[PDB]
Amino acid sequence: ELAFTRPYGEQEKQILTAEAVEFLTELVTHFTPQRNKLLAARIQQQQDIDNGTLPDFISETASIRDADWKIRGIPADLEDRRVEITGPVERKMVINALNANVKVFMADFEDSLAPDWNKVIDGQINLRDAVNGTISYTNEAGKIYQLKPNPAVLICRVRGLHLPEKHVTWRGEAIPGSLFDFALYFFHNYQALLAKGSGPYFYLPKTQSWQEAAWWSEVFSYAEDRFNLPRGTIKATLLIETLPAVFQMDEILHALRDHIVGLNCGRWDYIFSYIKTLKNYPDRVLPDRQAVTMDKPFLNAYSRLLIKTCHKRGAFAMGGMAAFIPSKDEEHNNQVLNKVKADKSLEANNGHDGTWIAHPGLADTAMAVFNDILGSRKNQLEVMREQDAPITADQLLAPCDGERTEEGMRANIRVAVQYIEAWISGNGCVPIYGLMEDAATAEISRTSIWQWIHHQKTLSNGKPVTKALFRQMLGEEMKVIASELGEERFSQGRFDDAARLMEQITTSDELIDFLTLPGYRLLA
Ligand SMILES: O=C([O-])C(=O)[O-]
Ligand SMILES: [Mg+2]
Ligand SMILES: [Mg+2]
Repeated sequence: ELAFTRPYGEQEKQILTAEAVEFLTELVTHFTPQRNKLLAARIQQQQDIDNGTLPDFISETASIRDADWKIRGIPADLEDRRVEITGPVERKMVINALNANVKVFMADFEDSLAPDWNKVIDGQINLRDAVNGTISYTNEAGKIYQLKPNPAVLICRVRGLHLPEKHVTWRGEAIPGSLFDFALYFFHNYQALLAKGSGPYFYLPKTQSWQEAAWWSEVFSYAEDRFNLPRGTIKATLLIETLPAVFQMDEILHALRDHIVGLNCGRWDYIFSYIKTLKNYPDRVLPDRQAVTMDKPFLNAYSRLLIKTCHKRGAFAMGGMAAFIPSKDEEHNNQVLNKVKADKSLEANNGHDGTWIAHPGLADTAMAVFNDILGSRKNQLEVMREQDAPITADQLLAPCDGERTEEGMRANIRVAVQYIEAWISGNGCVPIYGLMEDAATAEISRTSIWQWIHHQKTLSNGKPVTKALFRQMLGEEMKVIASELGEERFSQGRFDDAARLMEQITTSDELIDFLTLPGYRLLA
């Protein structure tokens, strides 16, 4: 049986109904052991890379890659996804996102949410109310927020396979957060979603292998069968946002063929994963974060391969997001929108079927680019990129050299520390220096600093990057943060705890896989 570590309040009584908990228990008991074996398999596969065998395509599955076959199908309401907005599962946010000038809202339990128990439960309440069409919110000023006609299509992003949900245990251990988030969104909403001609749709993050995709396929099939739904009722879009996964896109599509409708270039997790996965290769060190842009060869190759591979199988190839926040200053906002427009134009011209935004102020820009290139069509499924030569492992793994600067290092410290401080305080997405920071973008910043220390890289000013240099810069940059935020905000925050965690993970000889793992220990 499952144990719940917190007493039920009114919200738990809504979400954790006896029937919901029975269903969750079935998924946990049927699928948790296999999930743990998958996490163990990751260790061995990384060790093989660490020991000198770089990633490449899989030998034995060549027949799958060179065969003609397609995914099972795409629901009518997922035929046009030219712009999707992402946002966390907070109540007002859900309403504003569903009302935005977009096709889809991806409600997030993952990288943009700090997974406090109350926020995960409230998130399930909010999405149920949203599916049911009744969600409403009135703020302090007495302004009421409700869904407008024709709200966006809803897709739920669950926590990744590594994340525990520690407030529910089974056999003395936290259950998988992935199963918690999936089970409850599916269970509470499948009936209403299906009744209105939609379905239970998910975004699946941080996949590393086709076997992980196969596990999801088993989870989905079990869920469908439990409630006597037709096969392929549950539809997933799967982020290719780890370096191992870019070599297994066709195998992933095949393993999830009954449920999958698309892959997505999760560029920020992908860059983070490039650093983590190639941590033991001194020639694969990435430069200042702002220099790692989608026009760089390795990233352009990743996108073009994803586009060709998805379209070969009749699946969508979704783009990602640039992470620039609109400005309240008009002149400055013009510059922001011009760079967002440029980023989207690259995606649309390459053949992506749609793109992401994380702020409604970007919707008109993103929609205009996609409206222009799509014309009378709903997507770009027909774009096969036959002009492209084969894309090879050497191309996907190519170094990407650039300046490693003191300013870049200090910025990474400031970003990582401030992100950790927000996250441990319950805020998983925060604006910093005109950029939207969530777990993946902060992960790049902290992992980059570790990488420069690990390989004893020099900064462009000749300064050797060391644990000592980092520790001094950490204290110095904390003073900068205090000065920027003011005495009240800084003193009332958790910057002491954040700096401590940052120092621990940064000066460890081993690279921790995710900052969210030790970070979770600071959550109630
Ligand atoms: O998921 C994302 O947004 C990413 O990793 O880029
Ligand atoms: Mg609408
Ligand atoms: Mg991601």
